[PDB]
Amino acid sequence: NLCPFGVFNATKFPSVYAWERKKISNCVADYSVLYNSTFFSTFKCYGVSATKLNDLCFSNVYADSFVVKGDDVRQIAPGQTGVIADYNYKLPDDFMGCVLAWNTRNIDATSTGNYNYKYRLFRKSKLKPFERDISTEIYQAGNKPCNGVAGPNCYSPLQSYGFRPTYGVGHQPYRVVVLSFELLNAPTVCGP
Amino acid sequence: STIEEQAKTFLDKFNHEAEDLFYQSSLASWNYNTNITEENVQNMNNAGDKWSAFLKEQSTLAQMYPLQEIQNLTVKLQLQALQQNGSSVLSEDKSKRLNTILNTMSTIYSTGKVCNPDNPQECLLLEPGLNEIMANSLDYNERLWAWESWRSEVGKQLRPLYEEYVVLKNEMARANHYEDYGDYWRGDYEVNGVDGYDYSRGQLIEDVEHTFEEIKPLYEHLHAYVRAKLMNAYPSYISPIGCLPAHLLGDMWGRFWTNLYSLTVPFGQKPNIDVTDAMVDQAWDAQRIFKEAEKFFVSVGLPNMTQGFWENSMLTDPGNVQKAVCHPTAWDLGKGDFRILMCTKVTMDDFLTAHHEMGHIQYDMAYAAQPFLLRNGANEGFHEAVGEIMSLSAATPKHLKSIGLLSPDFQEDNETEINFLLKQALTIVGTLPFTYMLEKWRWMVFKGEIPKDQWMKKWWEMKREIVGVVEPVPHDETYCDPASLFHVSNDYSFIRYYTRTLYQFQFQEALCQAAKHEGPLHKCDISNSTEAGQKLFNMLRLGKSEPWTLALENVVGAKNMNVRPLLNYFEPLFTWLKDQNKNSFVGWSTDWSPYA
Ligand SMILES: *[C@@H]1O[C@H](CO)[C@@H](O[C@@H]2O[C@H](CO)[C@@H](O[C@@H]3O[C@H](CO)[C@@H](O)[C@H](O)[C@@H]3O)[C@H](O)[C@H]2NC(C)=O)[C@H](O)[C@H]1NC(C)=O
Ligand SMILES: *[C@@H]1O[C@H](CO)[C@@H](O[C@@H]2O[C@H](CO)[C@@H](O[C@@H]3O[C@H](CO)[C@@H](O)[C@H](O)[C@@H]3O)[C@H](O)[C@H]2NC(C)=O)[C@H](O)[C@H]1NC(C)=O
Ligand SMILES: *[C@@H]1O[C@H](CO)[C@@H](O[C@@H]2O[C@H](CO)[C@@H](O)[C@H](O)[C@H]2NC(C)=O)[C@H](O)[C@H]1NC(C)=O
Ligand SMILES: *[C@@H]1O[C@H](CO)[C@@H](O)[C@H](O)[C@H]1NC(C)=O
Ligand SMILES: *[C@@H]1O[C@H](CO)[C@@H](O)[C@H](O)[C@H]1NC(C)=O
Ligand SMILES: *[C@@H]1O[C@H](CO)[C@@H](O)[C@H](O)[C@H]1NC(C)=O
Ligand SMILES: [Cl-]
Ligand SMILES: [Zn+2]
Repeated sequence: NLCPFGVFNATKFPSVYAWERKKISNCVADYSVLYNSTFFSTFKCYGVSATKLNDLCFSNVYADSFVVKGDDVRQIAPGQTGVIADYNYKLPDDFMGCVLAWNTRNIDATSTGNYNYKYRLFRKSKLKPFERDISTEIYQAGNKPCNGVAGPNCYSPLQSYGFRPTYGVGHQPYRVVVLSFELLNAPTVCGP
Repeated sequence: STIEEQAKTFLDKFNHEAEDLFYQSSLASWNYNTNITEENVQNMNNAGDKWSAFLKEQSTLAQMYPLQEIQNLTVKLQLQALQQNGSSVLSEDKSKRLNTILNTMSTIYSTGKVCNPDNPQECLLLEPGLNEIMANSLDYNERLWAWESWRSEVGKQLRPLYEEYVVLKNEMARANHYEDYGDYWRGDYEVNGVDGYDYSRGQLIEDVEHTFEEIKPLYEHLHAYVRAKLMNAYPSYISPIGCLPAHLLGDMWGRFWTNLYSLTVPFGQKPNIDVTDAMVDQAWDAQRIFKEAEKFFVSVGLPNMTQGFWENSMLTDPGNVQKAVCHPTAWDLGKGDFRILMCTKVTMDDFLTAHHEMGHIQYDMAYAAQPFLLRNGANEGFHEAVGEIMSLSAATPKHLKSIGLLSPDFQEDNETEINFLLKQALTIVGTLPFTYMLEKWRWMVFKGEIPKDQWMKKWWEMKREIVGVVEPVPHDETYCDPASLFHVSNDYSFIRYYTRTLYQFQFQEALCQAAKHEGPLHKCDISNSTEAGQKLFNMLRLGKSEPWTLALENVVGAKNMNVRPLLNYFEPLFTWLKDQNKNSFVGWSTDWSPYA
């Protein structure tokens, strides 16, 4: 059975603060659709070669997908300390996989301003690697309590990109797919 | 959490909230300046009023942090900018009247027209009607009419408004812990917090006046030479020892003496480095001019213009079907958006100006990584200096020839290079006494040293003493000749043009030394020089995070402005001037006037 990589050609990608993960079990993998394509803006791999991956086997593959700003794609890498990496999506230092991103300004940015894609600006303590937070609790920045209401030193933790087609390249919406390769002890994704 | 910790997360919430609202306000104002309609003039205010309402909301929210409790100067810098009560410290009826007179003054200046008493059906406004007269006319009475009409028609309309404009703006500054409105304007150069680099608002007055006296030898000798040439153009009108009539200086106010080149050229026999016809013979358009300017900044190590720049900028007038504001501007809308608004014609002046405006964008592109409140020049005079050093290198004959605009057989004699320096002196050094005398008058008016019974009297006393210029007809206190200038009636500071003139030659002297240039400073081109590019890029990316005393020191190595580089630029011209003025009186008499 063919692996369902056609996560990439999904219609709607999730916000980076609430990214989604799909498990890829027993199936034959089609890695050749990737390394013969200049459709991506990054295509950066870690721990594994981009072409030696064809004849490799993993226990299972996990496809993380989300949307981040153009200048925030650099934070989708092991050992990054930005707002996205610390508060939205953290990669482990021993990350073994490939991050892919392609410009989607025409479909994720409207002239009125697409505010659906959000990110977390404030969070107590950085995120563990591969952790995920969806809580919209009013972040308390001071020492007096926030009673579920916003005001001074009580800000909403989620901030939304104002994606618009006239922005610079560094502020245009980029859809990201972080393919991670797991290896435990048991045999399922191959291509010898 | 510490007060500094609470202020950092506050600025983080502000920077992301302000950048989105500022972009909608900037793009809305772009759609108006490029497409003057009724929907866009209201969208500019709708998006503009929401930004001002958001700013006042964030003003008081920022005042909850005691400025002395913050130790990180970067956040301490941003807090003081937000906590500025600004013009909102006035009551509603005073703030609404101040915004009214500021709009009314800006209206009767831009829409003020005078009519020819000889041909009443031909009426003309400042641009382009009245400005064309002051720029090209050689008739004394014709220049006298346009000069006096502009100050008697629209100048008197601004007199009662400017009196209320001063008293309302003074109360705004005294409430924000300043002496007067002039003290408020001089705060742009103030540096407080950095050890060894502090700088007070009174140090500006001391530094510009001490350096202005070092410029008097060059300006007086040019004034004597220009007076001698102007005597030949207006015989029996100019005393060889008196001041110059204000209407014979080349424009409406005498701010720049550039249009006097046709009367003051040292060697008119030499070929004119005007490549306007040469640009047409090569079938150039506005795209070719800006694409060539893009090629200039890349050769020194700077990047191309952004992809959105070539998509969104307005490099030509979109025709008569869609009227726009044709004032050359460089727009920094944030969010990676960089545009230039300029109705470019196929001429040489628009070619050099295209490098100035693109220089502003290179400055805007560099500090884009800084936080929102720090994305600006070091002081008000840094942007204008960065833009001029681009046109300075792009105006040298060797650069103009190597582009393809001038023939490769142009002999650069000591006569063609003295004609070039004289043209540069009429603009660069001619405006220095005009700028100081204007700001010195505005400084005294806000300090109350010049009462209303001698507003115009003390104005023209300083015109004779400081600038060496006399009014052609006497003006009482009904006139308001300073307000007949744009920057005065539109609430713009003017000392920024004095400092940028000195900064641009400190910048030029530093980069040309790194550019391995050997000849005179006025023959330098920093093209192909990545050494000078990286040296300058260390300054533009700094923005306003570091004080201007450091930013200026980072490139040239000085905590303050210096008049020496300016004098070195015109030193070959200075000696030629002293040779001409041996049998001519150097200086002016403050008592001569073209009437009795
Ligand atoms: C005053 O506050 C500012 C802002 O909080 C401080 O600047 C920040 O300094 C930290 C390091 O202490 C920078 O973190 C670095 O971020 C880069 C991002 O590429 C990362 O690669 C590094 O590994 C490091 O984590 C942070 O970026 C920087 N912020 C800005 C806007 O530049 C400043 O240090 C404070 N002043 C003092 C004296 O501490
Ligand atoms: C340093 O800056 C100078 C200033 O423009 C550059 O000189 C000009 O460079 C262009 C192309 O790099 C030359 O165009 C060529 O012209 C010849 C004319 O025979 C033509 O046959 C070629 O096909 C091409 O179009 C231009 O002539 C040249 N200027 C002069 C006066 O020779 C120079 O290239 C810069 N150095 C670099 C970029 O390394
Ligand atoms: C000039 O401004 C108008 C709005 O003031 C722009 O938009 C037009 O708006 C009307 C009103 O909804 C629409 O019916 C038109 O279809 C819009 N477009 C045009 C071309 O009229 C207009 O686009 C602006 N002009 C340019 C050249 O950008
Ligand atoms: C997505 O669709 C395009 C064409 O519609 C195709 O070229 C591409 O390979 C597809 N991607 C995947 C991962 O199947
Ligand atoms: C601004 O004005 C308000 C009252 O109008 C005052 O309480 C506040 O202290 C002022 N803030 C500053 C920084 O001057
Ligand atoms: C700038 O754009 C031109 C377009 O042809 C390209 O050739 C050049 O390499 C670009 N340079 C930089 C620094 O982006
Ligand atoms: Cl005047
Ligand atoms: Zn400019």
